[PDB]
Amino acid sequence: VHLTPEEKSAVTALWGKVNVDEVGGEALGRLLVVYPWTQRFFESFGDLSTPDAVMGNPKVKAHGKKVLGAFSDGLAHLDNLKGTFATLSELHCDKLHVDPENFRLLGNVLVCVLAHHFGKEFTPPVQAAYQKVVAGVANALAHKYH
Amino acid sequence: HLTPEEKSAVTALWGKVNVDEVGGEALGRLLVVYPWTQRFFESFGDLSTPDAVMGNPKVKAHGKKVLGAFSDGLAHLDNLKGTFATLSELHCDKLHVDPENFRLLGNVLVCVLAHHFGKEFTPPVQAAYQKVVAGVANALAHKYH
Amino acid sequence: SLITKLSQEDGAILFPEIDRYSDNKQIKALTQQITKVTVNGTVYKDLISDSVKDTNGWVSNMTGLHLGTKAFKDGENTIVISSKGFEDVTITVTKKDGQIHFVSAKQ
Amino acid sequence: SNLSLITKLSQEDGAILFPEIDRYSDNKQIKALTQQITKVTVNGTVYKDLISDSVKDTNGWVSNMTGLHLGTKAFKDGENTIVISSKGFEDVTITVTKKDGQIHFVSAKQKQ
Amino acid sequence: VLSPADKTNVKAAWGKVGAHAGEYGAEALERMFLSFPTTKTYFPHFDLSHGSAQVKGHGKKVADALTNAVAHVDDMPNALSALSDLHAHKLRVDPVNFKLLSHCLLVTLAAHLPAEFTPAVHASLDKFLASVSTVLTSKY
Amino acid sequence: VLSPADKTNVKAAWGKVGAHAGEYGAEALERMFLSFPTTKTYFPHFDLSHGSAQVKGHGKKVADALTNAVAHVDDMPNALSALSDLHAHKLRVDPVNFKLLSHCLLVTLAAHLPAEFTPAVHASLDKFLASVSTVLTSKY
Ligand code: HEM
Ligand code: HEM
Ligand code: HEM
Ligand code: HEM
Repeated sequence: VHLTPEEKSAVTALWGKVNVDEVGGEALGRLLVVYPWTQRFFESFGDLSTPDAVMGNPKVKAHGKKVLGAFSDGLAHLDNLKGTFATLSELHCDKLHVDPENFRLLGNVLVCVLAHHFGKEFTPPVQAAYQKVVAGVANALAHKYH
Repeated sequence: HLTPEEKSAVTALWGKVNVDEVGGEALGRLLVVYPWTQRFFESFGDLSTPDAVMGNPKVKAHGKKVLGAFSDGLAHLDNLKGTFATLSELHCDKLHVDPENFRLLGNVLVCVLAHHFGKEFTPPVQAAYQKVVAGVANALAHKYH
Repeated sequence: SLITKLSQEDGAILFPEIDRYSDNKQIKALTQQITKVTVNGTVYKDLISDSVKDTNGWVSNMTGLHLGTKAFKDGENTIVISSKGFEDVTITVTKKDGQIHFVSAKQ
Repeated sequence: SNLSLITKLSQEDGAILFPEIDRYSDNKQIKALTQQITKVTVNGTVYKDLISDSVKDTNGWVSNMTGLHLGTKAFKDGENTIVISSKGFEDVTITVTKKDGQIHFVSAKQKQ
Repeated sequence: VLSPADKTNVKAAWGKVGAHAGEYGAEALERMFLSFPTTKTYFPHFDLSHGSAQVKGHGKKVADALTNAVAHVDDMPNALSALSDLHAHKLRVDPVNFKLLSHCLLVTLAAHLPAEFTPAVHASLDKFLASVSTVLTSKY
Repeated sequence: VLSPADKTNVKAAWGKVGAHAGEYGAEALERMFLSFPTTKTYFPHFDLSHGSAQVKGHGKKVADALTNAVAHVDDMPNALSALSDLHAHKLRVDPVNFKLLSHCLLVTLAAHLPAEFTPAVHASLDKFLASVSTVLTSKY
């Protein structure tokens, strides 16, 4: 995945406004509510039976912070996503057995959360740059499958 | 990656493949089973029925080009990305084919092999061929990213 | 004015502008619809994806039109390309001391 | 000058339909002409492209998967003249007759 | 497939769109053409630049088709039958593209409905757009 | 959407299976576990070795549910309603896995029906297996 200088600038300007303690939890929580089969992987998290149980779950909030931190890591190394995510790819592919289609779904839920938070600021060109980012992160996480 | 036993099973079955027909059969079945793929082959003429597709000379000739590229992949299993780099750029930049269709063509090829070989196409032989066709699909999607 | 040059390969020549994936829809359709290729009167066979080295054969692929040099002779050589629903394209090339040069293309 | 491609119409509530004016036609010339329509007039009255709204009893037109729909607001008893303009195409003149609530296809013409 | 709660959510959220339907459809198409450029090959006869009348008109066609599907949520395969014939038989749209436009429609709704796009409403709208896509890919 | 020709093809091909339904269901499951090993995680307490009685047992239940779906091809959502509830609510099977089993069922049919697996029959069986998958993933 390669971003133009104008795309890289737009991505970094929006990301500086992201609340790192909430956005990851919101994206993970929405993934668990919108695609309920993903709950199969987070059974140790306890109650995920309703959208309130999911969105208020402390383990969902804390895990979503780890996930958002890995997305931030990717944003700082856009030209070497495969290397940056090598250990995480080994974890998700060899140990957890997450189908790589779910990486694409999480990336798209994150894009919906950014659109929801930023509204009109999340313009079609800003979204196009974020789509390259989330596809690159998903492809780097799926690398140990191939 | 393929184990030595998987690599051996793949090569033994592939040597029995009729290179003039199997590619046409796989392309023809892709056009019949997933008809939206016909959007890319309007220059091939009549594809209105399964008989017009399977009997079309351009479908048969194109299948030979496709099977030849799969054979090239089989000879370079450790460097599929490099082997398919120019084909990957072509399919993206010139043909605009969504990479999901590469997975569909690989699966149709697996069905053609099962159909021709029957009982010989065992579950372990198929598992080795699934690694090959997923590796070819991933190499052809590489220059999209 | 669309065919203006050629390249030399092992026992074959290549016309890059005769491109079946051209951005010019007329060049793309003409190459896709090729029905006959003749070199000095000799009919060439479409080899589909096989090598054209030292053959009376042609292949149209992503790098252009590859023609074998089996029917090539010293001096003026005439290549005629026929395409369904298009006027014939005549390519004139010269061969001297193992080198093949582009002379002209007409239609 | 006679247009052999437009030969009939169907009647709808407060509208007429030309199914052969097809933006998805297998004939590339019909498809391009329908796609590039810039002006529709009925008895001199300029019609508005309603995009996807109903043309029932309007001075409006819509080109969709069933053909070219024209509202019958500007239609009068006797001979009616429809003029269709399309970018890079010669104007298409359609003649229809209206009598006792019924609209009949008379002819379609275009230069070249 | 779509539960009574999903139908309530879709009707309430799509009712907030109202007169902005064409505007949101045009915005979703622009998001799709910029994020997934291969989708532009389906509109070779279009001026695809920002604010083009053709993209604006097509966006209104798409949003009105969706408003009609919301009104016929109890019998969507019948209401969308002719439209699904067109997309499969004439346009030959690859089924993957329906997921791309559905995602761009959801992004547009999330950007314009900050006070209503809850996790349950998001899930209902996702189910609705997937149901429309299922009908629109059923005629292959 | 399954045309009269598709229904004829599915009934003729599935009718050739006959008494081999359990055997072919077990073979399709074995093809799936070997080709797509992540699918094994859905059966943690199963003996998944070659020729295991648990795999044979499960293969016959899968094959019989497919035989029932062929008999109720005109009203499949109703016939597979309880099975849709189990896979989505209790087992939480990821919808991508239905494409994997459908592919392995097609590969098994191709391997056992040399004369019957023509391109048209292949397309009919693909449409049938996709319709079963759609029904089985409808209760999310
Ligand atoms: C593409 C986006 C993703 C990113 C960046 C990501 C990142 C992470 C990170 C940073 C961890 C912690 C690793 C550690 O403990 O060292 C993790 C764990 C995990 N991930 Fe992901 N992940 C992604 C997608 C997914 C998806 C889609 C699923 C499942 C549907 C998933 C399921 C898990 C599970 C089950 C764990 C372990 C949680 C635990 O036991 O606490 N991941 N991921
Ligand atoms: C993964 C498997 C695939 C392989 C190995 C493959 C291989 C090839 C090869 C060898 C060529 C000829 C390139 C040249 O002219 O030099 C080609 C062309 C082409 N491919 Fe593929 N291809 C694959 C999948 C697909 C799929 C799935 C589609 C579409 C649905 C597609 C559509 C085309 C088209 C439209 C052409 C050009 C045909 C023409 O103009 O004659 N390919 N491919
Ligand atoms: C939510 C899904 C969709 C809806 C509701 C929708 C709706 C529509 C409508 C209402 C029309 C006009 C039909 C007519 O003329 O009667 C149309 C046309 C068309 N659609 Fe779709 N569509 C959808 C998805 C797609 C996708 C995914 C693509 C491709 C990326 C696509 C490509 C087209 C094209 C090429 C046309 C013809 C445009 C023209 O010639 O003006 N559609 N669509
Ligand atoms: C063609 C599609 C499928 C059909 C017709 C089918 C059919 C069935 C049937 C009839 C049962 C047994 C019902 C019962 O006795 O309670 C069952 C159970 C089950 N299915 Fe499926 N199934 C399909 C796809 C899948 C897929 C794709 C997976 C996952 C990879 C899966 C995983 C399971 C599991 C884990 C059980 C429970 C096994 C047990 O512990 O007894 N199924 N299925």
